[PDB]
This record gives sequence, C-alpha cells and structure tokens, in this order.
Amino acid sequence: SKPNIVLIFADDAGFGDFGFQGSTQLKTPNLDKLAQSGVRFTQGYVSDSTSGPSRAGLMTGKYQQRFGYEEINVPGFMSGNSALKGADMGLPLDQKTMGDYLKEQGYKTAVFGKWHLGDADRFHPLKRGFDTFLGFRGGDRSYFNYSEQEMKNGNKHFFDKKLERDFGNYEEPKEYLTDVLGKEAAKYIEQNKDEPFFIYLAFNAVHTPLESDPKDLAKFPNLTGKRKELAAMTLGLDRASGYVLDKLKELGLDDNTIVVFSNDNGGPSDKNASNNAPLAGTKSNQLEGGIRVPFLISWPKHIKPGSTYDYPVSTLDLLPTFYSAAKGKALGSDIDGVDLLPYIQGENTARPHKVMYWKKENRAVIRDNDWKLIRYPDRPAELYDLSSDISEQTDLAAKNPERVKTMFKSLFEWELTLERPRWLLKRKYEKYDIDRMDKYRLPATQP
Amino acid sequence: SKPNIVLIFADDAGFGDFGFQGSTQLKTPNLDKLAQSGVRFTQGYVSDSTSGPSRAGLMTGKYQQRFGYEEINVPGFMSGNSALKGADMGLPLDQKTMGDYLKEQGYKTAVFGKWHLGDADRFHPLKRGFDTFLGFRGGDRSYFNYSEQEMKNGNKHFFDKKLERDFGNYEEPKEYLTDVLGKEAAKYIEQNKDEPFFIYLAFNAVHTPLESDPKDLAKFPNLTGKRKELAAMTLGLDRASGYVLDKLKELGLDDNTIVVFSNDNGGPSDKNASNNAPLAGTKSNQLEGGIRVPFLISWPKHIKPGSTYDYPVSTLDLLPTFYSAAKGKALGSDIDGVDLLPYIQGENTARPHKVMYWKKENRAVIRDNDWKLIRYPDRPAELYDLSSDISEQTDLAAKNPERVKTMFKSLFEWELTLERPRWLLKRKYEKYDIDRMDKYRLPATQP
Ligand SMILES: O=S(=O)(O)O[C@@H]1[C@H](O[C@H]2O[C@@H]3CO[C@@H]([C@H]3O[C@@H]3O[C@H](CO)[C@H](OS(=O)(=O)O)[C@H](O[C@H]4O[C@@H]5CO[C@@H]([C@H]5O)[C@H]4OS(=O)(=O)O)[C@H]3O)[C@H]2OS(=O)(=O)O)[C@@H](O)[C@H](O)O[C@@H]1CO
Ligand SMILES: O=S(=O)(O)O[C@@H]1[C@H](O[C@H]2O[C@@H]3CO[C@@H]([C@H]3O[C@@H]3O[C@H](CO)[C@H](OS(=O)(=O)O)[C@H](O[C@H]4O[C@@H]5CO[C@@H]([C@H]5O)[C@H]4OS(=O)(=O)O)[C@H]3O)[C@H]2OS(=O)(=O)O)[C@@H](O)[C@H](O)O[C@@H]1CO
Ligand SMILES: [Ca+2]
Ligand SMILES: [Ca+2]
Ligand SMILES: [Cl-]
Ligand SMILES: [Cl-]
Repeated sequence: SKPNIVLIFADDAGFGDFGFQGSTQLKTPNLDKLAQSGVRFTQGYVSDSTSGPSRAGLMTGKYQQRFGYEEINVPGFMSGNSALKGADMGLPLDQKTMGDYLKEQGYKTAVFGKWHLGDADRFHPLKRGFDTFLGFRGGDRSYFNYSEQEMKNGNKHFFDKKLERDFGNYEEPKEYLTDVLGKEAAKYIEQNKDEPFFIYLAFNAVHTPLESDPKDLAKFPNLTGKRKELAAMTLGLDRASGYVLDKLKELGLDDNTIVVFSNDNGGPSDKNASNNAPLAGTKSNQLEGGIRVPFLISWPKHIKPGSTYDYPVSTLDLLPTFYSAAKGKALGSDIDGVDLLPYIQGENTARPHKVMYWKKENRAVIRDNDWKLIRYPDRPAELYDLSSDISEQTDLAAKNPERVKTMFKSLFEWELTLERPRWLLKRKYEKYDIDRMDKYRLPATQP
Repeated sequence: SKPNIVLIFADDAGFGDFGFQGSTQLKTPNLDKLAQSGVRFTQGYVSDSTSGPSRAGLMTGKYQQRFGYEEINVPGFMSGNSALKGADMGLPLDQKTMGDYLKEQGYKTAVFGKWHLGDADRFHPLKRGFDTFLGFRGGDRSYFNYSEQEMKNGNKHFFDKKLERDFGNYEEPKEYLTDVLGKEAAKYIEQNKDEPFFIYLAFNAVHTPLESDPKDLAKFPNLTGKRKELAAMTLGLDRASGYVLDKLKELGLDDNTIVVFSNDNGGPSDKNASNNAPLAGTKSNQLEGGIRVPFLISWPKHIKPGSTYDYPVSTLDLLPTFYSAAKGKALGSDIDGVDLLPYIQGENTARPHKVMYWKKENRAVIRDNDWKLIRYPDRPAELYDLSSDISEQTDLAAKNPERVKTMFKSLFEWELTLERPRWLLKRKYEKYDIDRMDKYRLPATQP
C-alpha cells in the first residue's frame, strides 16, 4: 500500500533548539513525541547553508550547483551583473521535483508555506507538480496580516511576501501564520484521507520577523528579547506540527504515513537567537552549525520507535526515499540522494554517503567519512576529524598535509561536474557571511 | 612639446623568446635595439594571464575585475548560464580608455590589429577613442586572407576574425598579416608626422594559428615543428616592429616619441611552443610565466639607454604614464596604475606598487613587496619569496603560516572591492588551465 508522506520543513531553527536535540529551555512536546515514534538522525545535512539552494536540493534530490542554483535567490540583493534578477531567478524548469515524482505515482500533492524556488508564474508550485498551494513565493514574511497600505508601499519584489492560495488568489492570514499553515495541512489530510497524499509543510517558523502569539510569549516569563520570541515561535511551530500529527492519528493513517521533520539551514544566531549547540557556526557558513540540521523520519510498523541513526544523511536522500516508498520504478539517472530505508532498517550497514560536498563561490567543503576539509577565500583550508571534534576547534591541516592535498583534488573534481551559477549576489554579502561565521567560531552550548 | 606614443603589444610571446630577454635561438634584432635604446623592466606584469582581461586593464589603467571583466570573453566558449554571450561581451561603455584620455590631449589615435574588447558595434575601437582602425574585433585569426566562401560559411562568431578598416569596411590582408599591420602603422606615422599621435599596434603575432612567411621559416633550417613556426612568426613580429621604429628614425621623430613594447600574457608553451624561461607556468595560470612579460620603454633624451628597472611595474601603469607625458592634468580618481616616468628617472625611488593582485574565479594572487601568495581551487595556497625564488619551486607556506594568514586577509579585502563577473567560461576550461599549469610547473630554460 502506497504510504502518505508529510514533510515538515522548518526555517532557520537552531540545531539544539528542540527537546529531542537536547534543549531543556525550549518546549517542543509534539516534535519530541515524533522523534520517539521513529528514527532520529544525529548527522542529518541540508545541501546548502541558505534557503533557496537548500530547497532546490531538497526538491530535486540533486546537488543544486549541478544546475547552477549556487548562490541564494534574493530579489534586490543580486549583482547588477547577475545573469538572472528579480522574478527570473528560480528552480530551472528542466528539473523534475519531488511533487512531479509523487504525481507520477498517483499522489495528491500540496505545499503549505514558504516556496523560495522562484517568484515568476512559471516557477509557481502548481507548475512544479503540486495540486494545491497556500503560502508565499519569496524568502520571508510577517506572521500576521499586512495592511493594504503596507502592500501598496512595498518595493517591486514585495508581492512575493503576500499570502497566496493556488495561482494568484491573494488573501492575508486571519490569525498567526504558523497556526494557519498547520490547520490548512490538517484540513487537506481530512479532504484526502481515502487516497495517497504528499504534503510539503514549509513553515516560515522560526525565521524573522520575530513575531509570536502573545499567549505563547507568556509561557516564557524568564526569557528576554529575541530568545523569548524564538521560544514562543518554536512553541507555535510545535503546536502547528501537532495539528497535523494529531489529525493523522485521529483518522487512523499513522501506520501508512511517512512523517519527516527537518529544517532548511543552520540557525542564524544573530537574527532569531537560534542556538546550534553543540556546533560552531550558523546559517550562510559551512561549519556544522550551518549545514547540520534536526532530522526525524517516522513510519510506524516500518521504522523502530526511539532509534537513532548516526551515519551522515542528506535532504538530497528524501526524494529517492519517498519515491521508493511510493513504489516508483523509474527514478532519473541523475539523483545524488539514496533511498535511506535499507540503511535505517540495517539491510545496508554501509555509509549512505562516504563523500559529501557543499559550495558557495570560493567557500566549499568536502567530507570523506568523518574527515571534513573546509576551503575559504580569506584563510588556509582547515581539516577536522568530526568523530573526535564535532565543534571544529582543532585544525589538523598542518598535521595531515597529504590528506589535505588528496581531499582538495577530490573537491575540485566534483566542482568540475557543476554548471556555472545562474545568478550572483552583490559582493558585500560574502563579507557579511564570513564575519558572522567568525562571530560564532566557538562551539554553541545549551543554556 | 607633446611626445608621440607607440605601444607595440605582442600576443602570447614567451618571456624568454627575445634577444633582450636572453634568447640565443630566436632572431629579434629590431626589438633588441629598442631595448638598448631605453629601459628594460625585469619585473613587468600584465593585469591577467589571458587576452581579454589583460587588454581591459591596459586600456583603462584599472583592475578590470573592478568592472566585472574577470574571465576571458570567447564567443562559443561561454557557460549557457553566462549573463552576457557572443557580441554582448565587451569593455563596459562607462569605462574611459587610453584612446579617450589622449584624444582629450589633442592626439590623433589609431589601433592596428587585435581588439578583443567586444564584437558588437557599440564596443568598436572608433567608439572607444580611436580615430582609425585596421584589425579584427575578436581573439584570433589567420595570418593570410580568408576566402569569401570561408567568411560566408563561418559560425555566428566568425565575423569577429575578418580584417576590418574603421567601422565595418571589410577587406582581407593582401600579404602576411604581421607585415600588413607594421606597414599600416608606418603609413599612419608618415601621415601624422607633424602632429602628436598615439598608435596601439596590437599584433596577433605570435598567437596561433602557426602560420609564417616561408622566407622567415627558411631562416630557421635547424628547428622543426611548432618551435620553427614560432621562430619564424617572432622574426616577422620583429621585422614589422622594424618598419615602425625605422619610420620614426627616418622622419627624425625618435627624440619626441615614447615607444613601449610589451605582450598581452605569458606564453602558451603547449600551443605556440613559446618559452617563458626562466619562469614556471604559462598563459592562463598566475605563476610568473603567465603574468610577467617582456616590457620596454624608450624615450631618447628622457630615458637612459641600456638601463634596467627592477621594481614591479604593470600594464595598468601605461595609461597614467602616457596621459602625464601628454600634459594631462585631469586623471580620473579611479586609476590603479601610476605614472612610471618619476620612478624610471629616480625622482621617486619607492616601489611603484607595494601590493599587486591577480584573480580569475578561485585562482588569485596577492604580491606584497617580493612575497607572492597563490590561491588555487584544487591545492593549498603557496607562498614564494620572488627575491630568492623567481621560478616558484620553494613553497614557504608551512614555514611562514602567519604571513600566509595576513596575505589571505589582504587578498580577500581587495576581492571585496570588485564587481561580480559579467560573463563566465564553460566549467571545463578551469581543468584545461590547471592541467597545463601542472605540465609547466618546473622552471623553463633557454634552448
Ligand atoms: O524598509 S524595510 O524596513 O527594511 O522594510 C521591512 C521589510 O523589508 C525587509 O524584509 C527583510 C528584513 O530586511 C530586509 C529583508 O531581509 C532580507 O530578506 C531576504 C529574503 O530572501 C534574505 O533573507 S533570507 O531569505 O532568509 O536569506 C536576506 O538575507 C540574506 O542576505 C544575504 C544573502 O544570503 C544571506 C546574506 O548573505 C541572507 O542573510 S541571513 O543568512 O542573515 O538571513 C535578508 O537580508 C528588507 O527587505 S528589502 O526588500 O530589502 O527592503 C518590508 O517588506 C516590510 O513590509 O516592512 C519592513 C519594515 O517594517
Ligand atoms: O577546426 S578548427 O581548427 O577548430 O578550425 C579553425 C578555426 O576555428 C578555431 O580557431 C581556433 C582553434 O580552435 C578554436 C579557436 O581557438 C580558440 O580561440 C579563442 C579566441 O578567443 C581562444 O583563444 S584566446 O583568445 O587566445 O584565449 C581559445 O583559447 C582559450 O580557451 C579557453 C579560454 O581561455 C583559455 C582556455 O581556457 C584559452 O586557451 S589558451 O590559453 O590556450 O589560448 C581558443 O581555444 C576554433 O574556433 S571556434 O570559434 O571554436 O570555432 C576556424 O575559424 C578556421 O576557419 O579553421 C581553423 C582550422 O583550419
Ligand atoms: Ca532558512
Ligand atoms: Ca594572448
Ligand atoms: Cl532562510
Ligand atoms: Cl590571447
């Protein structure tokens, strides 16, 4: 029987900022129970440390740099020299999505919340294998309704923040957006309970702006400023996820539903007070704190409850995992991900990925087993043993010069399989990305 | 009195491949006498190790990466994702050229031979401060006439190879192109002998294809294959330069004429059998063999004959040097070059450039005094003391880790002042550039 698939994909959450990730300060009871119901990945990665490229990898099961989706698509932030600007930046139309693949297997498909895979009509979710959409095309938006005046006074890219149903039916949220998105996903489950369905629940929680339900803020009297907002926004993310998980149980769909929880990129600790403990770094850098994310898979009667899987896995793996579960027999020859199920169930004791890569311009990483080489524009390449140094504080480059040379050559061989980028950020953002990395160069710790 | 200015700019010549550069195999009598007539620079550099970007720096007196002219403009070789392709790649129109500056000082201005600063009409020499043109818009062409049929049946970029007078008056060369270009420059001197003139004589010699006057091939009976052609093509370059130098002497203009000889980039030893002795590397890499070039300045009664100048200088310096000689008092505030005359004459004993930079994508160089840091995509950054190690064979990076870190930060600070590139080569050419560098990693030696 073809299982339902629910992918809950948070935005800008701290690695440490869930109960199941070791938080005692924040409250995530619903997602903690999801963790206990299935397998928790201790080394789950996104394909990039920023939103657009991460989502391009997730949606395609491919290294997004292979189709030139290398730097983040941010209308108004792009170089005057960029090949594509504004609404023309998007997931190339020749790429086949997770939605397209599950549509081939007869699934009902919906996306709720953040898209960020292009603002033009041709890049719209309903053109990319999704039946149904309630969300926003761009990278961020308010958790409450925009006034008519705010929409009138927005710059030429502001339209991508407007809450939208399907193909251009604009209507602002009537309550806290996190609750709207969760309730919509639960309504869609109810409407499609008799047929295989795929939901992509792309919460904007816990992305800026720092806005919360006042009742949620009240539950954190001992937290201050940004961290109090993050706590409240996290409680909202967890409650809204709860609407979906509870609806599945209520309708008896638990045994025949795959639920995934992950996060688009590492926490931007300076922006939303996210905490990536015990990792160094943040959003937009390639330290573990930027690329390693909370990662759960639940499939009752198929995946052992309360289990952990400790070899590296990728958001790139989700497309082939979902497609195989959906009884798909025509996977494209170009997929970088692997079906995780044989690995999760111990049929395959090998690493799903011996070698993994990250790249934004001159900043790149090659990982070989637990060896991690990090290349930078502004400092010598660093080598970490992640099996003894999760926080990347002990540079072993000088002690292992032959391994550094061999990993450098392997990194460049992979770079040679990539397209040149399709769009380029203004020069100044490389300084912002590196300066924040140096601000969070030390390990984060649970408060 | 405003001096005449003649800039002879060869293409793809080997560093060692002139008598005045230490060759005992090749014949360059005319240019050897030019060297003896003036100052020879032992550390003269182009702004890039390839044609288009080198010429953009030369024409502007600016780091060409500041206006996004970073990778070479080669129609048909560009990424399908490139922002600008074919005829649209060119020196940005908001840049002010060497021609424009000397036109302001009342000079007659001419360019003969290779342009390579854009194929579209708007990038044409007669739009960029040149009165007159006989040459070709693109990067290479035959040293003999193309048939009407060859020109009709060429790909969509082939038109940029056609020999052109002024604004689209096409006529193929009636003899060996090197002789045509020299004789045209000599005719222009004759026509303008009573008025200040500037000639940019951009020979395609000694660029591929390997075609020579049979009478020149006859002067090298003991050489074979590519090296014989290079020898013959070099003798032609020297004779054609001779037409110009002999015309200046014949008309008594020697004492009031600045003559410069240089070369667009290091020798592509695999392509035209050029020899960069005693340097390592070649065209398209940032070893000394790619970026250091033969560099002569003659101004009889102003520059001491038979002298050498040993501090680093740049083609970027030629615009301000020329403009100051032309009595210009309104240099732009954006010029990276300096007027060399005070340095040559000992009015300024300081280094003209304490710091110099090169950049193509991930490949970059910072030089601080005689320290050279080289960054690569596929290997650890290398550090050379050029005052003890001209051939870049003793990597000091491990011995001097703090200097490596300091120069890395300074390199990135300069990168932050640049635009993103305006066009991007196909990915595969980075493999070709690096593999050839490794083929010529050892010092070249005089045959
Ligand atoms: O006048 S404005 O007050 O500032 O009006 C406000 C709203 O506009 C703003 O909206 C947010 C906040 O500031 C600007 C915009 O932020 C930018 O949003 C981008 C969305 O794509 C992007 O965020 S991201 O998607 O999460 O990556 C930008 O962040 C990136 O910038 C670089 C590229 O990658 C990283 C950086 O290197 C990434 O940084 S990060 O990792 O830290 O996130 C982010 O800066 C502003 O938008 S604007 O269009 O520029 O004006 C306006 O819409 C609203 O109506 O009013 C408010 C004021 O009340
Ligand atoms: O069958 S052919 O021999 O190909 O036909 C010939 C003519 O077409 C060719 O002409 C030459 C030979 O092959 C192509 C062309 O070479 C390319 O010319 C470019 C000019 O811009 C460029 O040279 S460059 O300007 O000096 O840089 C290309 O070299 C570069 O390529 C990459 C970019 O930088 C470097 C590389 O990474 C640089 O390499 S290098 O440093 O070694 O110089 C060079 O490959 C081909 O032209 S075509 O546009 O591809 O078709 C044809 O017109 C004529 O009619 O027939 C001849 C054969 O008789
Ligand atoms: Ca995000
Ligand atoms: Ca050249
Ligand atoms: Cl984001
Ligand atoms: Cl060239």
